[PDB]
Amino acid sequence: TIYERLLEIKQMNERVTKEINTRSTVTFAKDLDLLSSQLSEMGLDFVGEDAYKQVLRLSRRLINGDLEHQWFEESLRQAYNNKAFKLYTIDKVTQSLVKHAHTLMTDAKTAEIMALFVKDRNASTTSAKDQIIYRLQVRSHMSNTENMFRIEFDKRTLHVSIQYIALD
Amino acid sequence: VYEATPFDPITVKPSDKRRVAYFYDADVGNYAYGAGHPMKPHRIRMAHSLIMNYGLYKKMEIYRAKPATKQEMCQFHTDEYIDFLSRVTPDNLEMFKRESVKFNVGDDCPVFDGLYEYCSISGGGSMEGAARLNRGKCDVAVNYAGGLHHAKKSEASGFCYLNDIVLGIIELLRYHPRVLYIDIDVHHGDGVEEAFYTTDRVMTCSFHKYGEFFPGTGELRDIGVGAGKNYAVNVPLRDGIDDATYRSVFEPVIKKIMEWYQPSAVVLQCGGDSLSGDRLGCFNLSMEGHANCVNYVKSFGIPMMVVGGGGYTMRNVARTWCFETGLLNNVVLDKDLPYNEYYEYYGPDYKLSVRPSNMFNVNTPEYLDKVMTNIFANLENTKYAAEDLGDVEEDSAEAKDTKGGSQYAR
Amino acid sequence: SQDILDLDDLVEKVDFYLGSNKELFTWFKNFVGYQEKCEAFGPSYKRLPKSDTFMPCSGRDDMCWEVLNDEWVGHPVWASEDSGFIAHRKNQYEETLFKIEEERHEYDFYIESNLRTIQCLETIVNKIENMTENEKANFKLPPGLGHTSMTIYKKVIRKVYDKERGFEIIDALHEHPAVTAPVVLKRLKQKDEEWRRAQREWNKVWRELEQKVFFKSLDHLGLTFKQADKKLLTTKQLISEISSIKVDQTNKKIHWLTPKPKSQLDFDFPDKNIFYDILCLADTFITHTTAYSNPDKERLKDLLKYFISLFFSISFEKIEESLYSHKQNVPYQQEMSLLDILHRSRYQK
Amino acid sequence: ARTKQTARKSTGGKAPRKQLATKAPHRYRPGTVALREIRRYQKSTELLIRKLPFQRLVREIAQDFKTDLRFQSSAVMALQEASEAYLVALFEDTNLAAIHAKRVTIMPKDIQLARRIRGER
Amino acid sequence: PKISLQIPIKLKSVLVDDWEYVTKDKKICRLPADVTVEMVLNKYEHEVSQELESPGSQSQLSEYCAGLKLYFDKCLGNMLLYRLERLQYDELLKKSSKDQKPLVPIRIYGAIHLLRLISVLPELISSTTMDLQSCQLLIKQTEDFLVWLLMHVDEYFNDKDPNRSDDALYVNTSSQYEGVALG
Amino acid sequence: KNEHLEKDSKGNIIKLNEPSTISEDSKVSVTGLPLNKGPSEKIKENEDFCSACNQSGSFLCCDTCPKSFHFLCLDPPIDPNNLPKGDWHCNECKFKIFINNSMATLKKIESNFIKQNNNVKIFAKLLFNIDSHNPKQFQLPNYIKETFPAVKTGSRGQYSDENDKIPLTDRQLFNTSYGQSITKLDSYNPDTHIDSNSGKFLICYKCNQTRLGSWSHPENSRLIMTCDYCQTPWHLDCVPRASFKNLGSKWKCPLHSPTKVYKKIHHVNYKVWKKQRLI
Amino acid sequence: LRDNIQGITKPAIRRLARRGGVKRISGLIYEETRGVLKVFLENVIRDAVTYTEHAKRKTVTAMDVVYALKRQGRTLYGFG
Ligand SMILES: [Ca+2]
Ligand SMILES: [Zn+2]
Repeated sequence: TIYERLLEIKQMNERVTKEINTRSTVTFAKDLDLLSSQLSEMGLDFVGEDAYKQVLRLSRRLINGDLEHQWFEESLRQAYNNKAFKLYTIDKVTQSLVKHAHTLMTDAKTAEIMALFVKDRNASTTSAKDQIIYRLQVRSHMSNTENMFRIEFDKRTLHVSIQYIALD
Repeated sequence: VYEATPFDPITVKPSDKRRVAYFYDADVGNYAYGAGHPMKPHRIRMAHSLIMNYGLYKKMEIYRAKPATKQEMCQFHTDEYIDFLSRVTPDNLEMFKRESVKFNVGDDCPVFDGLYEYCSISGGGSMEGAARLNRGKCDVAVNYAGGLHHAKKSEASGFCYLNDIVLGIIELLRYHPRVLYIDIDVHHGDGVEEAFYTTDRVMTCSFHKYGEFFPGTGELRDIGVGAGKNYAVNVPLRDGIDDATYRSVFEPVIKKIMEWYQPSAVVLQCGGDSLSGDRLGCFNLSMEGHANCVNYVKSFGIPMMVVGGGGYTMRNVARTWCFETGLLNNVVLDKDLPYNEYYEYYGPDYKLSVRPSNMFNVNTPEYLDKVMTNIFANLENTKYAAEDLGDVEEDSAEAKDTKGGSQYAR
Repeated sequence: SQDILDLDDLVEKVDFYLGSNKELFTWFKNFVGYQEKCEAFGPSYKRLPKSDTFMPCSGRDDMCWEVLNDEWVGHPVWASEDSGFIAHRKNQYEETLFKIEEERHEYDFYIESNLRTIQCLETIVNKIENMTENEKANFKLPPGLGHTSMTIYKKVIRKVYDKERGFEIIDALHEHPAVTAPVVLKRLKQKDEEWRRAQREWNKVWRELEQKVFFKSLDHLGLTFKQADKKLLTTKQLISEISSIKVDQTNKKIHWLTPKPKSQLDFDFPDKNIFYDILCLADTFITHTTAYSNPDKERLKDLLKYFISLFFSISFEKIEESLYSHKQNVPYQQEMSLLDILHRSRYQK
Repeated sequence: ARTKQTARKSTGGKAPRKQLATKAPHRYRPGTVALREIRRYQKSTELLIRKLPFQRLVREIAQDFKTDLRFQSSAVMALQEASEAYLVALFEDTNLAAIHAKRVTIMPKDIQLARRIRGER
Repeated sequence: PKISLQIPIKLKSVLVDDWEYVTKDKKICRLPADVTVEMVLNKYEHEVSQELESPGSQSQLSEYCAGLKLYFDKCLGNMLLYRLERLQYDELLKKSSKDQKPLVPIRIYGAIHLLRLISVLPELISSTTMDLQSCQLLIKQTEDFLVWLLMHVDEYFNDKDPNRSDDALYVNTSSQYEGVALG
Repeated sequence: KNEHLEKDSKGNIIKLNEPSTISEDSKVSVTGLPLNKGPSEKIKENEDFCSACNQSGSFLCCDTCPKSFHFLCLDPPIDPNNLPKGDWHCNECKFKIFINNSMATLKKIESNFIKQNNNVKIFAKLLFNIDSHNPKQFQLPNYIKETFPAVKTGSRGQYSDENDKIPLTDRQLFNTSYGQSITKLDSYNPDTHIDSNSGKFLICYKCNQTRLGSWSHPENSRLIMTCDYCQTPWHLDCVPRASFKNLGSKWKCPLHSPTKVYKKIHHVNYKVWKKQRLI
Repeated sequence: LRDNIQGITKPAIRRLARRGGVKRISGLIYEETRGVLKVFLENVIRDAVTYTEHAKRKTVTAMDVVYALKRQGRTLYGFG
């Protein structure tokens, strides 16, 4: 979820970075005092840096608590044309990810599952029956009610495919 | 037959060099509907104020159409209705109670002071725009003051009292055997569709938001009756249509119509309501996605008339009407506003852009294919084949107007 | 079979039942004998009787009668089924740009409508001072003061001069302009100066308010995002979502006969450097967080690096430099297996 | 003749017109539960008036005395515990007035008398 | 007391449809109908006169036909018109005065409006003070009429779409006629 | 503590009136500056229901009794432009006045009427009585409407059937948070793709799928609605359908038998069949 | 906040008087009590605001309401 939200920003990063720099004040609005200067004083306008690397060091300030929420959001509204609205809860999604990761060390039943996974992932040569051996041992640790998932990884194509399993 | 395709920058076509004729009556800005009413005839004045500062008056020909007479207004509207319009004023509302219910006037479409005069400015503005095309004097007519497509024969609906477009089209119909009407206002153009539903001499292709949205007509199955069967074409779009998806629908359909039913003239009603941010309309069209509609229809090369129609946010519609006036004159305008009297409106970057919103686009390609399939199924049947007339008097307004609009203030 | 329903209408209705089973529907179409290749009235429009179409139009030429439509009519109160319509909802901030828009127009309407009278009277007034005093006696102004619009100059004078009192001004303006027009012009300019001095003061209020709430008005999804996420990103919907894809592949199996495949859900990871970006984000939160106890936080940091370095084949050392550089922006490493991290007892060693 | 009027001038009602004017067994005998409701309340001290409807009642009153007030969440309580008591006293006095008038059900006559006699009118 | 009138179901289903067209579909009947209240009773009085032999009943029949006509003239203005049809009734009165001939409802209105009078006959009977033997006299006589109307229901009440036939008993209402009548 | 216009037309005009310019314009006073600029600055007797219709409108009121009538309802209808001069009475009050003060016992007045017209005698009392009641709007007697269970009288006296959807509460239309609009589910509600009572997914009939899309990608989601009679879920794509139709009337799903059939005879041009109403 | 006095419900008054000691409460009370409670607050607040408006504060704190209540004779205890 974080990766999908972050990546779509970096894909725009080349187009947006050029756009932010090249925008110019209208001469008839600069002689008079009309253009908003609130963000420039606060520094939350991506004039001096590439957009994506700047979005991170703004998020790092959000978790740190230095930056107010309504000022973090408004800076991405003017910088990305409202396109990047998904990065409004990067502080909370990061929190929930850590909380779930904490469950992995605790919940000694779950930790024993990744006890088996690490051994399997380290195994270069796995027979077809070895996977079934790996699957059945993992099934022993879950209750007969819980529905285990299969997350599958392809190293050459960095492709991750999740299968939903509710077998015997 | 709906092929999703990314939007492309608006490119001007050097093949067509049309000589435009712009219809601006200076008074049309000074009429106001009510205390909180959405229709604001001010938007014509700002949209004209912006135009003069780009120097577009160097290419266009500025005209002031003679206001429509009481008789000429009646060639569509019944004599009882027009007679009610002339007398009705805010002080006279007590005297007229049966009429004000019979004629839906004064409650949502208010009886503001100058009701007759403003309607008289709209019609002579569109009617003569058709009259100049017929004589061959201009290949384009631009009448932003008019375009009121919601009015009916004896009823005022959707802020529109006098339905000028019908008056405009009837003027074209006296020379051109077939006329095409294209609607891009978010509401259904029931005023023009219901007027020409029977005849085959006019095809009323209208894009609108269906789903109990005013006026709740224009369903896909409405294709006219009698002779004018298949000669009506409604495209019911859903909420949140945007720049790239609108082009993938507008262009294929229009290209089909001008092939199968070859029009001799086009009346394109450039509605402002479709733009993003308007108070009554719900689409996500930006300027480039909206002005592209005009540029496509122009590229075909047949005489057309551009009418203003409805626009409810003065800031957005005044910008897009100025950009569309640029495209017709074969000039793509710079994204920098020039100093004009109504300068404080176009905040906050003070550039000529209508920024698309974030709202979720719901039209789905599976749905749009089914709508565009049924239309193409129908369109294969539409194979081709003190009175003043041809009001022509125009008045040559620019000598009077050049000092307006063009500002060297500092 | 009761001869109430035509054959073509029967096949069209059966299509909604047996549409998917092409091998079956084709057989049914073959059986009944259906052969492929007005009453299409439409739901919106209803016919009027012949008598009501006679209400007269004065200026309709013979041509207009053939072209225009008089019999068929459609109205909102019929298409709405009398139950009314739904207007599109608007933001809390997008309704502020609408309040501002009206305040803009109200000041702009009165000022500009006032100017158009000023020029109308200004050309008049200079004419009087040209004329002889005797001449001044008789220079009445036809209605509209010779201007194009008969109505504008009334709605402006009536506003300034007290409503009703204002009516005998206009009659005085027509009947005796030589002594009325100079006075009315004077005040109208004076009322112009007051109105403009207000707008400028009101310009600052409107400009800054539009600056605080403009970019929110465009942002329809951003405002409701913070509440929606915690609603739709939960242990439940993430399992309902993936299960919904599994049932589709098996449902059709029931009907479309889709084979049962693997990998209901597919993800793709084209860019590596996002992983060092997410890790440094979660690195910041872990250190800052007060909930997790300090000795345990070292496992939370060391879980993410090892799990990522294990699942996604990224070398761990490459990750450590990425975190190290991010620490710079602001002593020995034995092999800590992820297996060691998962058990507290081995971790202390 | 005198004709009132019509307030609104359209047949649609503006529901279909945009910019609308109008569219943008076992039972206890009577009384036995009453007494059970008393001893269940006169024994308890919990606040009776609902709080969030009171908060919005105090704010509404403060406006026409001064604008943009901000009440400490304590000073909305201190009003409630006062205005609850004021009423409970008033109701005891009215109950006395009704027992006097020889009926059981208090009525606005009783309210107005129990206020007039107090002199707090 | 309470008087009961047995309306055959088919006629009881027509009225409901008439209640639907005039209040929901908002369409009114073409007022100068082809089978008006006058010839409907003219035929019924003429078909049944030959059928019955006893001269005593012929007097009973003829007055019930003569009476029902006179009552219908007085009744139509008061309580046989839905609100939407009041204006159409008014234009007939307004046309009558210009034509200088007084309107006679039995000549104009159709058979369905006669059925409306029959439907509220028990309510009208109960309001007044009548002899009981005359109450069963009307109701029995009316129940004999409704039976006859059932045998001829096909060619008085035909279901034709107004959009299509244009000979249908009901015709739609313009957005201006509906506005004044309801507003 | 108190103790503590007209102008000689030859001459100049007297100034009309000092303009009392307190307009209370949408901005506070047209001539007045903005006030305190706190926000917006970054730094600092007769009834009201017609006796006949029982609804609202322009009324013409009886003088004697508190009964009001529409202009159309009273018999004969009275033009709003032209009215009878002076006082007006309802036909009921005119009756009582008529009877009273003349040949007062009604009996004798009525006894003359019955004797007057002996032919119509069977209808004599009913004719006499009709002269006393006020004009009324026709309503079907209850023993007819009770025959058909489906039919029921609406709020306005309308014919309302089983087809008419029960009205939405006025709160539900206008009182919703911005993110979720009840009237239109055009904001990615994923709980539409679930059966509330059973908990299984709603499956469209045309494509036999539910298209609940990820929260990551909501454009993969396709809108689904359920019939109002069938309760068979359909995509808004499969039945081509623009929107949800939750206001006007119950949405009859395709797949439900016809209740009205127009058959062309192919030789009147057409024959009509309507299903018998439910008794 | 157009009508909030209608927010003090019917069961609200009924609950209060039940504590008071009544048995049967006649229907016209439920409206009439609101008339009393309203004119009570308009006196207690209008005093509490004045103490506040004097100290230049912009918040009617409990130490004010206790004072405003004291002059009423209805001394309050527990707050200051
Ligand atoms: Ca047509
Ligand atoms: Zn529109």
